[PDB]
Amino acid sequence: SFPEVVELNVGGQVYFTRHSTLISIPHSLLWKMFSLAKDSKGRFFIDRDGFLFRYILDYLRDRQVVLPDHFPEKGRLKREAEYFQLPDLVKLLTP
Amino acid sequence: SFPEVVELNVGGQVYFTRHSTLISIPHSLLWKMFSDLAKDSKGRFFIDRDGFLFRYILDYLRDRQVVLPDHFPEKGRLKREAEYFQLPDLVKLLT
Amino acid sequence: SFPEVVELNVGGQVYFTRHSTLISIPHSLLWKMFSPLAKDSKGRFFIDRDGFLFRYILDYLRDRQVVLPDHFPEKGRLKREAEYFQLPDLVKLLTP
Amino acid sequence: SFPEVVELNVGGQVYFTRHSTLISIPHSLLWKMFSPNDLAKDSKGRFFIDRDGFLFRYILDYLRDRQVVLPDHFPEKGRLKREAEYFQLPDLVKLLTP
Amino acid sequence: SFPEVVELNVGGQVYFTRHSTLISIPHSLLWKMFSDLAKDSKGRFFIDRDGFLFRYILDYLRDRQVVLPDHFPEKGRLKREAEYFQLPDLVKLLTP
Repeated sequence: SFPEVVELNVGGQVYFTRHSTLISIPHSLLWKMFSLAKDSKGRFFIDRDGFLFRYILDYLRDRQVVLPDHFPEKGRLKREAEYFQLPDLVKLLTP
Repeated sequence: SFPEVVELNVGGQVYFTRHSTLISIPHSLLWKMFSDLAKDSKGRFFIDRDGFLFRYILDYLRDRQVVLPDHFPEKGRLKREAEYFQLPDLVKLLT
Repeated sequence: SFPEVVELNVGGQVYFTRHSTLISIPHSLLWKMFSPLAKDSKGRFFIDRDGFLFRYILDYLRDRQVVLPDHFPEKGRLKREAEYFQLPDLVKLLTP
Repeated sequence: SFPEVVELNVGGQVYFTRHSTLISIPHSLLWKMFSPNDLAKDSKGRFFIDRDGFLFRYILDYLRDRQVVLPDHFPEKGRLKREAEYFQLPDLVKLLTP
Repeated sequence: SFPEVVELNVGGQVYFTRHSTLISIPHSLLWKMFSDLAKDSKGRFFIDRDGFLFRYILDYLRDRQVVLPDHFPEKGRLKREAEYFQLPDLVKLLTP
C-alpha cells in the first residue's frame, strides 16, 4: 500500500503530495504509476525536470494552473504535461 | 488538543507557527482545520499546497498585511493560494 | 555496480537521473562513462562541464528532443556541450 | 595535495572543476595558484578567488575547451577581457579584443 | 578579528571579498568600517546601499580601475555610490 502523504524526487527536486493527488486523473502517467524507481533516501524517483514539476503538481491539485508573470518555460511545461499524459493541461498551454 | 507550537509540512516546505496564528481568521480553511488530519511520515501536519508561497500566507496571518519582495512574479499565484485558504481580505489586497 | 538512480554533480549543479538515461545513447561520452570515476566531496559523480546547460542535455537524453525557454541566448553554448557529450543528433537539432 | 575535484568560491559564486583544468595552462594565475599551504579559504572550506563570480563560468569554459562560446547579445565582453587578463590567459584576451 | 574571506550583504545582494580588498584604500568608508557592525539574520555584514552597483565598487577596489558592461547607462548612480564609500579617485574616473 501507498502512504497518505507521498515523498517524491523529481530530477533532484523533493516534492510532497497526497496519494489522492497523484491518482486524481485516470489514464495519466502518475495514475498508472501509483494505482518503482527509488532514490538513495527511499523517495519515489521521477526522471523529469524538477523545477517544472511544481506547475504539474499545482495543476493536479486545482485542475488549473496560474503561472508567474513573464514565465519563459510555457513550451517546456507543455512537453512535461505531454509526458505525464495530462491532455487538458496540454490544451491550456497550447495557444 | 493542539500544541502551542504547530509543526507543518506544506508541499515539502517545513513551517513552524503558533496554533493561535492558524485559527486567527474565523471561517477560513486553516481555522476550520485547526479549531482526522493528513500527516506526513514524521507526524507533521500536511497541507497539499505550494510550500514557497505559504511564507506569504503565514506573514499575512501574523500581521494582517503582507510585504512582498521587489519584482515579485507570483502575485497571481499567491491570490490563488489566498482563495484556497479562504482569506477574502488577502484576495482583495491582491486586487 | 551503478544504482538505479544516479546522483550527479555537473560543475556545481546537482542532477538526479536514471542510470538507463545516461547509457541511453551508445558510443556517446556519458554511455562510455557509465557502461561497465571522479567523485565530489559528498560522493556524487563529477562531470567537469557547465551545470546550467546540463538540464537541456539531460532533457534530450530523456525525450530525444529538447524544448528550450523563450528567447534562449545559449543555443551556441549548448551545441558545444552536445559535441562534448558526443550527441550528434542533438548537435544536428541545434546547428541550423 | 589537491583533490581530483576542486570546490571553488569565486566572489560568492560556487564552482566545481577538475584540478587538471586549473593547472591546464602553464604560467597563468590559476596554474601558479594550484601547482605544488597558504591558500585563502571561505567559512565552508572552499578555495576563495576574489573575482566576479558571474564572469568566471566563461573563464572556466575556456579552461575546459580553450574556446568559449558566449550567450547571444552578451554585454560583458570587455569585462570578461579584464578577467582573462587577471587570470593571465593571453589567447582568451586575443579572442575578446576585436 | 575579521576573517580572511568576508561575507557581505549589500541591500540584498550577497558579495564575497578578501578583508585586504575592503581596507585597500585608507580613509575610505569601507576601510573605516573594517580596520559593533550591522549584520543580517544569516550573520552577513550589512551595507544599506544598492546591491547591483556594488559589483562595480568591488571591481574598482580589486583592480584600481573601472571596466563596465558594453552600453552601460547608470554612470551617475555609480558616482553617487563612489561619493558615499569615499572613493575620490573613482568619482574622478566617472565624472564625464
